[PDB]
Amino acid sequence: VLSPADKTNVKAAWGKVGAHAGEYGAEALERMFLSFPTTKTYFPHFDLSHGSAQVKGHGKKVADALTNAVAHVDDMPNALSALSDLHAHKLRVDPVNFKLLSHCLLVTLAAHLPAEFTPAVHASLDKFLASVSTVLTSKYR
Amino acid sequence: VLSPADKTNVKAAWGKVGAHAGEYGAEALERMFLSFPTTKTYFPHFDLSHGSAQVKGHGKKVADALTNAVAHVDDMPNALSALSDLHAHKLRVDPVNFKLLSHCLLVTLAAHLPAEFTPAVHASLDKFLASVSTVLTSKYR
Amino acid sequence: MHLTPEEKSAVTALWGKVNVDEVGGEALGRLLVVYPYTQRFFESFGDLSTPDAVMGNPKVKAHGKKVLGAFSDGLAHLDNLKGTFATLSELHCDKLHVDPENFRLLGNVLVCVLAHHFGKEFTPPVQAAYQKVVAGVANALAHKYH
Amino acid sequence: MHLTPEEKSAVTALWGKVNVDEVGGEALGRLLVVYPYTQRFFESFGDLSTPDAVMGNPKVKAHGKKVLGAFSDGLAHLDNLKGTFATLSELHCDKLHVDPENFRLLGNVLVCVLAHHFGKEFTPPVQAAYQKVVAGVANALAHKYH
Ligand code: HEM
Ligand code: HEM
Ligand code: HEM
Ligand code: HEM
Repeated sequence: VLSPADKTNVKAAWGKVGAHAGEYGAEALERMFLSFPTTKTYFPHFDLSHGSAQVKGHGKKVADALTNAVAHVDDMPNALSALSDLHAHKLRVDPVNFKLLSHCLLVTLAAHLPAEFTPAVHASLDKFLASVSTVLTSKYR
Repeated sequence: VLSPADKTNVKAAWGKVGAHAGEYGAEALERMFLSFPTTKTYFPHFDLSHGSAQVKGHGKKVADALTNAVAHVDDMPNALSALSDLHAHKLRVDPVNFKLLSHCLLVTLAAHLPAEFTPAVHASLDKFLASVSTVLTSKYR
Repeated sequence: MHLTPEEKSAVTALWGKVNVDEVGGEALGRLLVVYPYTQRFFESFGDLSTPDAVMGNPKVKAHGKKVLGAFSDGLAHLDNLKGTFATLSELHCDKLHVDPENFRLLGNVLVCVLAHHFGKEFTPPVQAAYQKVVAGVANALAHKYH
Repeated sequence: MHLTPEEKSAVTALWGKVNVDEVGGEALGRLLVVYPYTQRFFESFGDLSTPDAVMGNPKVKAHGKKVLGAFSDGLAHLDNLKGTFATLSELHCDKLHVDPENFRLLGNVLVCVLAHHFGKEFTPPVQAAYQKVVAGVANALAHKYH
C-alpha cells in the first residue's frame, strides 16, 4: 500500500529518469536475461544478443507502461487494465518473474541515479514495482 | 478474486471440516514443520515433538482464524484486522512461509475429504488461502 | 538423494501402490485447473476452457501418463536424478522453453494428489520424504537451463 | 555456483575497491529500511522506526561490518562455500533462528548497493557474476538448517 510519501518518492525518481526511461528499460531486461537465464524462456522469439533492437524496443514499451503507471499511481488497476488482460490471458508469465525484473530495474536505477537512490526512495520504488506486479498478475485466476 | 463459485466451494469444503478444524490445523502445522524445516525458525519457544501441547493449541487457533475468515469472506480485511496487525508488527514472518503453510493445509484437507476435494474445490481453496495470506501480510510495509 | 534410508523406503513402498496411468492425468489436469496460466504450453491439446474440459481431455491424460512414467523412472535412481534427467532438462529448456518454476508447481500438485488418493496413509513424514523427492526432480530438470 | 574464470576476475577486481565497513553498514541498513519485518531480529539495536534512525544507528553499522567481513572471507574460498560457512550456518539455525530467506534478501540489497556505489562499472555481466555469488553464499548459510 503506497503512502503519499511513497508516491512522492516515485514521481520524483521517475522524473530524473525522464527521457532515458526506454534505455534503462532495455538495460534492466539485459541485466535480467544475464542474471536469471530462466526468464529467457519467455522470449524464444527474440534476438537476445547485446543491443538487439528487439530488446531495445521491448524495453521502451516496458518503460512507457511504467511512466503511465506513475502518472496514474492512484488508479493503476484501470490505467493498466489492458496490460493485466494481456499478461493474464495471453503471455501467462509465472508471477515469480515479476520479482526478477523488479530487482533488475532497481539495479538500473541505482547505477544511474546515485544522488537520488536514497534508502527511503529505494524502499518506495521497491513497493511501487511490487504494486505494479500485483496489478499485472491480478487476473491470472 | 473469489468469485461466487469459489465462495460456495470454500463454505462447502469448510462446512465439511466442521468440528475437526483444530485437529486439521495441528496436522497442517506438523506437516509444515517436517516438510519445510526453515519454518521452525519462527517457533524456537515451542516443543515441536509429535502431538505436543503447544502445537495442538496453536493448531486450534489457526483453524479458528480460518473458520472466521470463511464466515467473513466478503469482509476479510476487517475480520482479520487483529491478525494482520499482529503478524505485521510483531511476528514479522517472511511472506514465503504463508505459501508453505497454505500448501500443507491443502494436503491435510485432501487427505481427509476424499469426496469433496475435486479439482474445482481444490482451485477454490488454493485461491482462498492465497487471499487470506495477502490480508495477513498486507500491513508489512 | 538426500533422503534417509527410512525415507527412501517409505517413498518406494507407497509408489508401488500408484496407478501411474490414473495419477499422471489427475496431476497434470489439476495443474491446468488450479494454475490456469500453465495452459500456455498446451494450446495444441485442444479445449481446456473448463475444469471438466481439462479433466476429460485425452491429450491431457496421455501426456500425464508420459510425465509420470518419467517421474517413476527417476524413483529407481534417487541417487542420480541429475543423470536420469539431463536429456529431459535440455529438451525442456532448448526445445520446449518451459520456465522451471512450473516443475515446482507440478511437484506440489502431485503431493496433493497422492494425499487425496491415499488418505491417512500419506502421513506427515511420508509427505516430507515426497517433498524432498519433488524438489529433487525439479532441480534435476532445471539443471541444464542456460 | 560455477564462476567462469572471467567471472571470478570480475568479482575479485571489484571487491578490492569495496570498503567493507561502509558497504556493510549500507547494505544492512537498507535491508532494515526496505524490508522492515527484518527488524524482528535487532530489537536491542534500538529505534529503527525511520530510515534516518536505521542508517545512523551505530549498532546497525557495526553489525553490517561483521556480516560483510565474513562475506568477504568467503570470496577467498568460492570453491568451498559450504565448508567455509558450515559453522555460521549451524549458528544461524540453532542459536539465532534466522529464516534463511533473509540471506536472499540481503544478497539482493547488496547487489543494489554495489550498483549504487560503482555506477557504470557495475555492468550486466558483473552483476550476473555477483548474483551467482550471493546465491552461493545464501545457499551455503542455509545448508545446515534442519
Ligand atoms: C514491471 C513489469 C512489466 C511490465 C510493465 C510489462 C509491460 C509489458 C508491455 C507494455 C508489453 C507489450 C504490449 C504490447 O506491445 O502490446 C509486454 C509484453 C510482454 N511481456 Fe510484460 N511487462 C512486465 C513484466 C514482464 C515479465 C516479468 C516478463 C517475463 C519474464 C514479461 C514478458 C513479456 C513478454 C514475453 C511480452 C511480449 C513481447 C513480444 O513478444 O513482443 N513481462 N510487457
Ligand atoms: C494461514 C495463515 C496464518 C494464519 C491464519 C495464522 C493465524 C495465527 C493465529 C490465529 C495466531 C495466534 C494469535 C494469538 O496468539 O491470539 C498466530 C500466531 C503466530 N503465527 Fe500465524 N498464522 C498464519 C501463518 C503463519 C505462518 C506461515 C507462520 C510461520 C511459519 C506463523 C507464525 C506464527 C507465530 C510464530 C505465532 C505466535 C505463536 C505463539 O508464540 O503462540 N503464522 N497465527
Ligand atoms: C515431473 C516433471 C516433468 C517431467 C518428468 C516431464 C517429462 C516429460 C517428457 C518425458 C516429455 C516428452 C519427451 C519426449 O518428447 O521424448 C515431456 C514433454 C513435455 N513437457 Fe514435460 N515433464 C515435466 C513437467 C512439465 C511441466 C510442469 C510442463 C508445463 C507445465 C511441461 C511441459 C511439457 C511439454 C509442453 C511437453 C511436450 C509435449 C508434446 O510432445 O507435445 N513438462 N515432459
Ligand atoms: C551474508 C549473510 C550473512 C553472514 C555472512 C552473516 C554473518 C554473521 C556473523 C559473522 C555473525 C556473528 C556470529 C558470531 O558471534 O560468531 C552474525 C550474527 C548475527 N546475524 Fe548473521 N550474517 C548474515 C546474514 C544475516 C541476516 C540477513 C540476518 C537477519 C536479517 C542475520 C542475523 C544475525 C543476528 C541477529 C546475529 C547476532 C547479532 C549479535 O548477537 O550481535 N544475519 N552474522
